[PDB]
Amino acid sequence: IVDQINRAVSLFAASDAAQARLPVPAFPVAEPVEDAGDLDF
Amino acid sequence: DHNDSIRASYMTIEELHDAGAALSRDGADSLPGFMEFDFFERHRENEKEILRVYRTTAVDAENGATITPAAEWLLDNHYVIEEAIQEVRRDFPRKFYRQLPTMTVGGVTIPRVMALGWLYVAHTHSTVSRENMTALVDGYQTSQTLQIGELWALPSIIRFVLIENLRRISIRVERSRRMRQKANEVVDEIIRLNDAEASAALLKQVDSLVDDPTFATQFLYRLRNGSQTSGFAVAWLEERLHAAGTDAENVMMSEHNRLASGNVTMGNIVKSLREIDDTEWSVWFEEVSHIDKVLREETDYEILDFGSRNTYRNTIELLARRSPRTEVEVARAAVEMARSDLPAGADENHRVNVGSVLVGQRRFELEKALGYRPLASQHIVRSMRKFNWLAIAAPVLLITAVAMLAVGWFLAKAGMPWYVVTAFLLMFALPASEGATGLFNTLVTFFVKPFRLVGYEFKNGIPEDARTLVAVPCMLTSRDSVDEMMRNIEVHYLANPHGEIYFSLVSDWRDAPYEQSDEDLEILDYAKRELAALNSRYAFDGKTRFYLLHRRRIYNSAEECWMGWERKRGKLHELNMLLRGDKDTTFLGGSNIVPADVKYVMTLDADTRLMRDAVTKLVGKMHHPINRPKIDPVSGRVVEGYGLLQPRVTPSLTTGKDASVFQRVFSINRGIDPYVFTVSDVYQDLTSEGTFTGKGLYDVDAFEAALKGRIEENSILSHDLLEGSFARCALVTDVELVEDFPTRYEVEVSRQHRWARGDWQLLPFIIDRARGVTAIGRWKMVDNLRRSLTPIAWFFASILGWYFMDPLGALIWQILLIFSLFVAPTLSLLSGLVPRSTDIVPQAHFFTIWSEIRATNAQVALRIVFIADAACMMTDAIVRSLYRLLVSHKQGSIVDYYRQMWHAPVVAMLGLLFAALPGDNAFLIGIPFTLLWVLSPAVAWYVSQSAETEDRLFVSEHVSFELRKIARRTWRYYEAFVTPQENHLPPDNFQETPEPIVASRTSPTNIGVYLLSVISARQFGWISFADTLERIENTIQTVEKMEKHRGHLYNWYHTDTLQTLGPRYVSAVDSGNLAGHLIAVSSACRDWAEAPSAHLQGNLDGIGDVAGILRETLKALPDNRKTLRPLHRRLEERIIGFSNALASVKREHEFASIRVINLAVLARDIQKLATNVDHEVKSAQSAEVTRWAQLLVESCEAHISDSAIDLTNMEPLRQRLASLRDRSRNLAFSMDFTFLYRKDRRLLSIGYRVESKELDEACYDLLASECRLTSLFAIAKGDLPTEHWYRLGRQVVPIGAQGALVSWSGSMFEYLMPPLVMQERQGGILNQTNNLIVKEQMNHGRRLGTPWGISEAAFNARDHNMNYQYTNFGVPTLGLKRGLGQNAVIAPYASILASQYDPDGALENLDKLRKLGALGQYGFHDAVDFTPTRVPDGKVCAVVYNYYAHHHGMSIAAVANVAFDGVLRELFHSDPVIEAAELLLQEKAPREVPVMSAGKEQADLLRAEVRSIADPAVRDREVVFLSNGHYSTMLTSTGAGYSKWNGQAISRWKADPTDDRWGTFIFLRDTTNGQWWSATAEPRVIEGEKTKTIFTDDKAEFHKTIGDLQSVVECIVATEHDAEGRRITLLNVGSEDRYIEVTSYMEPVIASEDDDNAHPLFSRMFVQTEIGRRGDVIRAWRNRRSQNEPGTVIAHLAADNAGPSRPTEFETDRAKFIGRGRSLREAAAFDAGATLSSSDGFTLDPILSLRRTVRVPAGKKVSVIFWTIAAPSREEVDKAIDRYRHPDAFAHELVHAWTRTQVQMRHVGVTSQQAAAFQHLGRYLTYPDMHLRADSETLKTGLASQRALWPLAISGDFPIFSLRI
Ligand SMILES: O=c1ccn([C@@H]2O[C@H](COP(=O)(O)OP(=O)(O)O[C@H]3O[C@H](CO)[C@@H](O)[C@H](O)[C@H]3O)[C@@H](O)[C@H]2O)c(=O)[nH]1
Ligand SMILES: O=c1ccn([C@@H]2O[C@H](COP(=O)(O)OP(=O)(O)O[C@H]3O[C@H](CO)[C@@H](O)[C@H](O)[C@H]3O)[C@@H](O)[C@H]2O)c(=O)[nH]1
Repeated sequence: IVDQINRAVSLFAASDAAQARLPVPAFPVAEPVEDAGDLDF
Repeated sequence: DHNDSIRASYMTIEELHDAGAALSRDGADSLPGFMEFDFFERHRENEKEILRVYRTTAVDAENGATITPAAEWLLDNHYVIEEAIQEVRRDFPRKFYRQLPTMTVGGVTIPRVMALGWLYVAHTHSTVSRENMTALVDGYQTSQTLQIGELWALPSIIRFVLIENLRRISIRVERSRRMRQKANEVVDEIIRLNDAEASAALLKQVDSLVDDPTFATQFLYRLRNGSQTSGFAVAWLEERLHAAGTDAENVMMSEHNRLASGNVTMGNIVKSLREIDDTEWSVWFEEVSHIDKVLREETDYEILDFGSRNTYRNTIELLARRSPRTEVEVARAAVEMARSDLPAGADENHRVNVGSVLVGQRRFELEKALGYRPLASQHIVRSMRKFNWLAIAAPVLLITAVAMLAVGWFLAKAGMPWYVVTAFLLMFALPASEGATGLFNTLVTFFVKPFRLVGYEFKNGIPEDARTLVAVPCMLTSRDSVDEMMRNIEVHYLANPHGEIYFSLVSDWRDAPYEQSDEDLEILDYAKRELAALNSRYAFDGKTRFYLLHRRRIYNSAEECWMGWERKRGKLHELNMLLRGDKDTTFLGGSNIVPADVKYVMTLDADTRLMRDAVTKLVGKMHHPINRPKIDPVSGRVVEGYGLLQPRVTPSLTTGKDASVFQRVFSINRGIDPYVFTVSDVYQDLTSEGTFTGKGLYDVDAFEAALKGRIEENSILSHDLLEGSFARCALVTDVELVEDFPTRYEVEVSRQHRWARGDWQLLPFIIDRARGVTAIGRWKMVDNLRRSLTPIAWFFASILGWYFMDPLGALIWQILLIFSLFVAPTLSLLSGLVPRSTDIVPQAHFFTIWSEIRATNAQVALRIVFIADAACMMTDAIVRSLYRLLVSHKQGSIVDYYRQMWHAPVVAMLGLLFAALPGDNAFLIGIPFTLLWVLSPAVAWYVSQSAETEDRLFVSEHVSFELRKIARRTWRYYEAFVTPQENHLPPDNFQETPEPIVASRTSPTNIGVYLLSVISARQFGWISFADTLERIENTIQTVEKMEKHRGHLYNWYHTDTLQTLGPRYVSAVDSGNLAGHLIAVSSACRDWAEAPSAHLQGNLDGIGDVAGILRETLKALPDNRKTLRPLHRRLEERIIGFSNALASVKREHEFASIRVINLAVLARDIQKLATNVDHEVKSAQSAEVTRWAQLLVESCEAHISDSAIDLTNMEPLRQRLASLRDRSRNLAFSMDFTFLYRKDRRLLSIGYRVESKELDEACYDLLASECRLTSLFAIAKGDLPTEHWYRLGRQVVPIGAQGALVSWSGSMFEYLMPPLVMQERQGGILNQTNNLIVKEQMNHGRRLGTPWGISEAAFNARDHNMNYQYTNFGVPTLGLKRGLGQNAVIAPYASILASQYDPDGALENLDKLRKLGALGQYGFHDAVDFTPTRVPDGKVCAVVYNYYAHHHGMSIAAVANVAFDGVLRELFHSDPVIEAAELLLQEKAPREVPVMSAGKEQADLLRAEVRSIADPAVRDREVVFLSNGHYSTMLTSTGAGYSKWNGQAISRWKADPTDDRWGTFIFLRDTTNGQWWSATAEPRVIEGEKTKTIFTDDKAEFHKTIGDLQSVVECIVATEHDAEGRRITLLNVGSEDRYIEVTSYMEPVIASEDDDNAHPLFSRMFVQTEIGRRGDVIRAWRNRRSQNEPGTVIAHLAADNAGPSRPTEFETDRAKFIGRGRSLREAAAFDAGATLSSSDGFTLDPILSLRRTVRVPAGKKVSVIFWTIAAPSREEVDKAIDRYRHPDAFAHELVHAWTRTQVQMRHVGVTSQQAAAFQHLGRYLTYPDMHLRADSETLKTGLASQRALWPLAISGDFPIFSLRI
């Protein structure tokens, strides 16, 4: 106890690195939608 | 159960007997272990292995590793093994190991004893025991008996075998541990790489280390039971173990043994070593050896003293060895020979006297009747004994003749007609003779065995038909020192109380020309009354043990006035006639009573102190028939026997307060050496006669006859030696009689003159063959004559040498004779350098040669500068001694010495002038000697002055003043915590910060230290006499009205109720300490009660100390008011005027009352001014000044009251003091330690238990503890024997250039508590060790940087019901206890206590402590802690706020001893029992003991674990828990987590391994740029963002730099409020103003987790949140549904700081926060608009949000403290919010949080590393990340869930931590 947990943590450590600096690609806003015909409501 | 040990099953009991019996006739065969080896080589290998794997164990086990249970036995008990490896190889030279026979077991030559001992450990459980081994010895001796010496060395060989087995086990366990760690490394490497080809390579590489059983135990378990497992390593390992017929179950059972067996064997070895060490062997040897069976019948050998029994055994062994005969038949023949010699004895009607043929005068007859071959050395000794005194003088004369021949041949080139050379050589060769005698003494000591006498062993005291009178010959010209004389008599009686012994004092007052002054009788009357009082104190069985005799001063001739018949010789003769009955003696009526028989008289002396049980040993030796004089009928000479005994006398170290450097010059060997028993005497080992100096016991009949029949008249001080000429004086050289050495040089000159006066009237006794004198006696007088004439001969030889020629070459001459003196003492040191012809290899025994080299140089210098004075004194002495009875005639200054001597300078100048005229070349050598000689009185006065001692120190006055004022400040504890509330006892503990409470527990040590502190304070002049007596009354009444167990105390007691807290456990040490303190207090009470006249004035010094205290405290007044400081300089002028007035008063020696009245007026005026300035300045510090002035004016009032005593009606006071003295002494002596004595291992039990009436298990075995003080009482009371003192402790450890006493947990109080009470001496080992301890403590403090003071204290750590705890501390260098360097706790009181040896350094350390906040209202605090693990923020050290009673008492005692030159050590020693037991002290420092063997100190201290994550984005996630006892929260490395309060949670959180986006979040948005990101690193994470995360205890830190900006987040949990806080701090770098906005996000969910996770919409709907007036706190709480929900109102606030007053921005609608189609990773709230329209109410998706725009300036920092609160109801959230709405408020709660986290940490046995490991376990226990779960194949056919309910496990909300034992 208190030695197995440390040993397991080091053995279970170490490609997902370039995905951190990309941040978020803002957001998308559309120009509404065309209200075509042929619809009851 | 095998390993590499020596195991031979187990024989239990009654099988050992017949086993050894079979071994006797049929042995050898085979042994469990055993092989051919060399004993010395094997022992060296064992020692090397122990050092190797002890250094290995030291360098390991501290870096962090598992330790087997068989390893810590070698670690913690290394002193036992390092002492056990000794003795062996020290008791076995190359001769003792060869003379014993051998059994040749197995073909190899094997001695019998260790062959037998081999099976003792083999056939048993490796545990030694007396009964089993005695049974084995008896069984072996059933057929063939053992021999003397063979039976002796059983423990040694047993220890050798035991340490060999220990080495085997140690190396085996080291190898097993190394294999285990290697297997762990290999399996970790295998599991790290998923490939399979490399696994085969690794297996084929490690195949060389698989056959060992201790490699697959961890390996196979790790493969089978792990996380990832394998399928290829097992396929190889199982096949390999199945091959070679080994399988796997055998391996899996192998580790079940060989480890528990190892632990059991190691523990058994340790216990066996302890049992061998502590248990005795003399009684075992007596009860086991078959030789003693023969000699325990028909003879008194069973009671003949242990040493004489040893001599008998040694003689028997020597006779049996050389002579071809067995020892049993030799003993039988000796017994028959003794029987055939007739009884011839009064008391010897029964038994048989056996010594007459063994050590008697029939040794030669037995050796010739048995066929013994004497040794060549024995032949030489016998021949030279037959050659009488001629053989004594032959080497001396031969060496002198060689010396004169050599000097004559060397000085054969001088000229002159050769008429002076012969006389010159004859008068010169005195120092050559002295050197020859010294060389002869050295040779005989090195070769000739010292002679020891034989005597009885009076275990029951002196029996009937043996009565001894101890008579001290002195005078009663003592108006006051008659009390000293009776005290000396009482001490002498207390030395040897048991037996039929009586004590008498004989007197003859001064020397007056008349007969009687007709007044001395009344002067005697007081004496005859005083002794009568002593009789009332000692009258047992109607027996009077005290007598007085007085002479009548009959006129004889002249000069000496009227001495009766003669001097003290005549007095002793008159006593001799009186004892046998003489009615007409020249004595006085009334005081002429003799106690009947008393056939034996002891003389002793005035200043000599009688050693414990000394004369009792002398009485037996005298009474033994061998040592009984027979009175030769032809002449009163006594051919054989001894009528005079003289024990050796060695000077004491010091003489109390009189200890000058002159003492440490003319006497080096000072004290008693327990190691040595017999000192080789040339005159006794070769001639069997000694010189009687007048201090010894003697008979009456033979002594009286031989003294009366030969002496006519003319006897002087030398007659004592003449007595040896008429008897046979034997030097015992076995019993010590200490004697003080005078310090003044004048006293030494007077004593030398007196000794030399008597040595020159014996010339008729030498030159005349008539009268009667021993043949060697003439040689004794010749030796005395030459020893007296040496200085005159030296002076004459030197002056004539530079008078005749002295051209050049005689210069070399003045170099040679001065070398001769150098020969005289240094040859003695030759006995200390020869290692007995390098028989063995010594250990680190040091050299210390410089000390005695410097001592010899100083002695030679003093001798050469006093040559002229000694020559003048001897010349005048011999002239007087011849002019009388040969011509028929019959303190101060340097000016005093000059006028007294007036001889050496004038004579030296005359000689120099007379010699320098002829030749005119003899001045170049004469001038230095003459100038050195004329200055002799100057160096004489310089050396006669007393130097600095253990009591008197050069402390100047400023240091003393500072110590006195510190003590006065400290005494506030006793002043304010002793009350007449039925307590009268100081509380043990006092808190002052954490709501201070007064403790209600008191210990006897506390009572004693309080009592002695009261005595010291009264001596200081701080309180009135009446107050002191009242306090003594209260303390004594409380003590007597207290529960006791056979006088003892139950340690802890209540104060208000005076009951026992817990079990009534008696403490042995505390009772002894209290008894010693009570003894000292009673002695002091008697001291001021015998004359209560001058003690009533007062010291008149304490008021000056408190005035100085006021002066110092006034400098701390912050006088910076609007009206300047007028009152300040008013007050200072008043105080300096008061100081001047008191200085003038104390300058006056008449002590005018009007002066002290005016002083009181000034004091009260100063108090009024202080009150005036205080009530105007509302400060918390001026109250201290005002109360100090008030206490000052009570002190002045008390001094006035003590100055107003009537001094007339003092009898009630005197009788009260007498009654208190008697009651205190009776209470102290009512102690009973006898029932606490363990008569199995000696020593003392730790305590007694009132439950089952059982003793404690442990004992005290160290001479470096306070128990020593108790031991003194244990000997003072007389309830313990003397060997108990010598059978414990006395261990030395190397450090520096010397060795120090080893102490368990080596703090300073172990070395300071004893000397605080009784008196030590400079020459003792105790004072030297204390000085060392101080020096090394300062060195350790310097190395650690922090000031020293490591002692008993309270480490800065709390617990429930705050008490700061209490434990022991020490230094690892001198502690013998692992775990001392990890604390580094500094206690200021240790510096005060260690002030008796270095006041300046102690004061400097105290000032260094004063530079920090180590001072409080009640003087100094408890201690200060420097341990990083117990220090908050960036502070360097933390001061523990405790006050202790015993610490303050120790400080007061130490300062009183320093200021008053150890007054306590004197008053404690003012009891006769203390002087009786003091000779057990004194001892002798050794400098030759077998010393043992041993920036790292800075790193040795415990350091807290700082878990820091470099980049919490690409590494594995890290989590941390925070708790408040009722409120818990989760913080992840990315900033996620939750918040739980009493089961139910607050913030929603789900365990998503891939998302991890739940919790309270902080967002930072730029205004101009429009960019936004997060304070943590998860949702946004813009480019750059150099971030880091710190998870330490209590607080959590998230730091992030984005370039030009640094943002830090501090997450904390509140104390006693159930709140959480987040400090966001933004600091700029560039010089540009920037706009930023903060946002807080958290979703409130008040539910028990499952309820929200089941149907979230209910939890969303049942939330009512709103914003109140002055909007910055948003509150929320569930709407009331039923009558059973709590409600748990929560709230969130921003608490803006470092900014203007601006409105907040809130939004409680997540629909308008997210954007209906987005996530937290991209929210619509950070767009260009829709900025928190502030909608509140019953929102379907309630959240808590707070926005504030903050303008961070250029260069500085801005912080905002977000807070969240949860409370059971709404009526109490207001006080929590207002508690945090106050500015700052981040401190105060922070330190409280740290303290409570420490409380929680220490409430369980958890370490910081253990806490980190537990959090790492929790990260897997909570998150469904399973990196340590079961195997994939194992988990693929199990986990049916419903089956877990059979074990009564809920398995609903349970991570289920499994563990397999
Ligand atoms: O303070 C002291 C103590 C002792 N002596 C001795 O007194 C003697 C000097 O006296 P001196 O001038 O010789 O005359 P007396 O007094 O006749 O001589 C005696 O002086 C002492 C008797 O009182 C003893 O020492 C001796 O019996 C003897 O010398 C010397 O022996 C000194 O040691 C002093 O002078 N001063
Ligand atoms: O200032 C002086 C003068 C003399 N003496 C002593 O007095 C004696 C001198 O007398 P002296 O005529 O030289 O006779 P001595 O042959 O020395 O014999 C003396 O011895 C006794 C012991 O002091 C003296 O008292 C007697 O006068 C005398 O018999 C010597 O002992 C000197 O030590 C002093 O101590 N101090």
